[PDB]
Amino acid sequence: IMNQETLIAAVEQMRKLVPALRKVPDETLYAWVEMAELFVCQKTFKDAYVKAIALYALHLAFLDGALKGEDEDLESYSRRVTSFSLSGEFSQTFGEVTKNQSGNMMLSTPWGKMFEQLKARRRGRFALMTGLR
Amino acid sequence: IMNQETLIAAVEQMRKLVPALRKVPDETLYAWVEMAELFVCQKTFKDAYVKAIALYALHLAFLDGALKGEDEDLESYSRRVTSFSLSGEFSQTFGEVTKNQSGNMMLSTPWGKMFEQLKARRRGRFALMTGLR
Amino acid sequence: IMNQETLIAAVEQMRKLVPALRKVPDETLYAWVEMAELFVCQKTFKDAYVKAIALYALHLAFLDGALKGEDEDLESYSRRVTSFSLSGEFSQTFGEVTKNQSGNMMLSTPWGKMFEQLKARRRGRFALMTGLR
Amino acid sequence: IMNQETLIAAVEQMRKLVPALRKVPDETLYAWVEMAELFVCQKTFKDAYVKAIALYALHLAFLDGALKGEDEDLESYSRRVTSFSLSGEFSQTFGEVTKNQSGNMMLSTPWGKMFEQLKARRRGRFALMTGLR
Amino acid sequence: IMNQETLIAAVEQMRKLVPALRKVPDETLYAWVEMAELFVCQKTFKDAYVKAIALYALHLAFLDGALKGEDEDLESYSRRVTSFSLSGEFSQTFGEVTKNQSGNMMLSTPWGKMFEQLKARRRGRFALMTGLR
Amino acid sequence: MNYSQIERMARKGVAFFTDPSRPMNLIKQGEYGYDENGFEIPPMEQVIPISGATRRPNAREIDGETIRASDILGIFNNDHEINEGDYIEIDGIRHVVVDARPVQASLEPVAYRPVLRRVSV
Amino acid sequence: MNYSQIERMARKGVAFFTDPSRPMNLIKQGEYGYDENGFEIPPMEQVIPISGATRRPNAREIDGETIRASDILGIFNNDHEINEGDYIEIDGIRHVVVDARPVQASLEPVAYRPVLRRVSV
Repeated sequence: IMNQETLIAAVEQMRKLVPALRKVPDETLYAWVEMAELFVCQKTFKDAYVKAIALYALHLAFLDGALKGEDEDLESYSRRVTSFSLSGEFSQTFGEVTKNQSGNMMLSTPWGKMFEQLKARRRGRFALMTGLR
Repeated sequence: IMNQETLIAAVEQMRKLVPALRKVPDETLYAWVEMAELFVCQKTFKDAYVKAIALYALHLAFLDGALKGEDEDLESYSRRVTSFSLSGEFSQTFGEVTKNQSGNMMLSTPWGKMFEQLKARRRGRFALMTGLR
Repeated sequence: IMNQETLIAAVEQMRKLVPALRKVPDETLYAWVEMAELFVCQKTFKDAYVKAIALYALHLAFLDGALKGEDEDLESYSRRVTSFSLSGEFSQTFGEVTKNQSGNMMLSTPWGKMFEQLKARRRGRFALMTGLR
Repeated sequence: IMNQETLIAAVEQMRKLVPALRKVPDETLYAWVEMAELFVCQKTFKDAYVKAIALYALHLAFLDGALKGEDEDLESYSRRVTSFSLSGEFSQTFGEVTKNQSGNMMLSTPWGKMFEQLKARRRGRFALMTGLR
Repeated sequence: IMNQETLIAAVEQMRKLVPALRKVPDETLYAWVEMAELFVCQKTFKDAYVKAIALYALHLAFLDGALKGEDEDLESYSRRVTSFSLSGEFSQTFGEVTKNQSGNMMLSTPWGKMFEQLKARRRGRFALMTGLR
Repeated sequence: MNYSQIERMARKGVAFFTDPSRPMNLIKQGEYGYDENGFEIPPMEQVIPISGATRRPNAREIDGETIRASDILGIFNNDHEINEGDYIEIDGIRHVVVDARPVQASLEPVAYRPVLRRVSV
Repeated sequence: MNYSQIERMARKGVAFFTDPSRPMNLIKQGEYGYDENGFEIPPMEQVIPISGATRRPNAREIDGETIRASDILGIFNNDHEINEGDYIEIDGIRHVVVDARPVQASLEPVAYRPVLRRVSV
């Protein structure tokens, strides 16, 4: 299991970076951090492990509205609500924030773009391999 | 599947990721997970097998709407409703959440993208082979 | 004739996977399963024959609204209803779920995509042939 | 056609697939099936001949609307109605169900696609020949 | 002159295939059949001459609304009516059934497509020629 | 323009927004006449079934006496022609056809849109 | 056309624009009857819970006497059918259902849109 104090620091950093997460129960955030631990590599950026693991967890949480409320009804995970309006009280219309152009799934949220910039600076986005003989 | 506690762990992980499944009948989730187990490889992950099963089941249950529950007619499986209004009391409009022009069938839901990333990190998305003898 | 117990298991699996089929008389489901038997190959995936035959039957049933009600009027098999509305009571607008991009007829419903994934994993989508001499 | 019980079986299969034909006069179905028999090969299938006849007849009766019954005028065979409203009582809008940009004339209805798949499985969609002597 | 009994059979087959033609006087149908006789070749498909000559006559009759009523006003043969509406009684909107993509004039009505399929099966759509020496 | 096509369209439209479980009847009482002193009743009921659609419910208010009445509007078919003084038996409740209002631009109207008020008060 | 799908859509729409913290009850007092001299009261209250949505507030003006009353409109569900003389307990305030106004094209209406006026004056 990943170190408990590091998990506490990562969750607390996530809370300070996005203040709206202060109302979410800690078990769900712990589960999201543990899931995001499977992708983040340790020895690449050992100095700043907590910041980037928090960034990647935040990117996972806000990918396509993966994180909903506890009492959120089903069937909203596959269909979105474009607009609604009451008779003579109020009306509202929504839309998508940005539009992707590369199909990388990583340049889809600001946190993912921050994580890619950090990865490119610290180690790089390259991969060169040769056989073992 | 080979035994029971892995099924329990997979269902618990799915409910932990999406709290909205705490109300779904248990047998339906059992059927969905044991049918989604057919596509995942145990030897590949061998450490996060339950996480992979949960992610693949969640992705498979949310492609175009399949886990619709009971009392939903048969026309809902062939066409989608985009608008509905009731006299001059209220109105509502729906729409698609994700565009999948790539056509991979795995980049259609966030769970599928996360599963692809996990598979790429663990083993890889390649298949290089040569003929025997 | 295909084995009776296997047909019973396939129909029951179809019922559990889509609960809305519990209200359909058994003879129509039997006819659909028997029709779908002509396409599914036996020795390819003998271990999981029932699951994939049920998947293919489900794909056939929901291809383009092939399965309608017993009392459904004619002329609706060639023309679809985009929208309707009563004077001051309600209104509704429909639409197509997804849009194909390959013309394979198999990547048109989620069940067909599941079946193609299973076929690719178990045996493969390839076909190499040579003459007999 | 060669004898009668095959005609009875074909008509029964068509009615079993689409229950809406239980009300159509029998002679019209006889004419349609005996005219659609001209395109199907008995030597090719030789085991599911009745199924192929039923599928081809169903596809041929539903291309653009041909089995319209009696009392339908002659303008209905050249133009289609897209909207109709009655004062301020109700309104309705229609539309095309399938797009067939390929232009095969067989990928226009689900029955045609199923027949093509069955033919490909049984014999194949190829025609490779060489000159005699 | 083409054989009288064959003409009677062709007209009667046209009547049974499209029941709405039962209200048309026989002289106009005779004229249309005689006109369509000039295109259909005899020795190609001598067994099924009546069916295909009826199909070709039906294709000619419904090409672009060539066959109108006896009292239909002029100026409607060059201009079509898209829509009409009375003040507060009813309204209607029309449209074209399908859209051509090849400019063959034969893949424009379902009957023409049936005739092309029959011609391709019975003889073929090919034409190979060489000089006479 | 052809009115038979309009008739078919109206019939299908009426058959669309209808429920085949609401009991609806129709009364055509008629052929009255007084005696040599003035005592006689019309001996005709002529109850026949009918189906259709209803819309726009409305409530009746007279004096604040809490009578709790209601009236609606309906859409029907061309057969069994409606008149200006007929009764409609909607779900066991009688209504009087105050207005016929055929949707007419020709003879033999394609459909009717009567206005119904609850009988008595 | 299918009315069950319309029922599901209406139920979800009503459940959308609703707040699950407003106490709403419903009263179905009935089965009255007078004594052999004319002294008796209806011994029924039949209070049951209910939920829904409200819209279009309106104020009551009678004579300039500063009574400060108000009345609203509501949208409700199909269960616990509303009648023409029932009471609605909205946030501890009684309203009388003057008009039922079901959204009906078939039997067993999918929803109701009653018109409520504050009780007393």
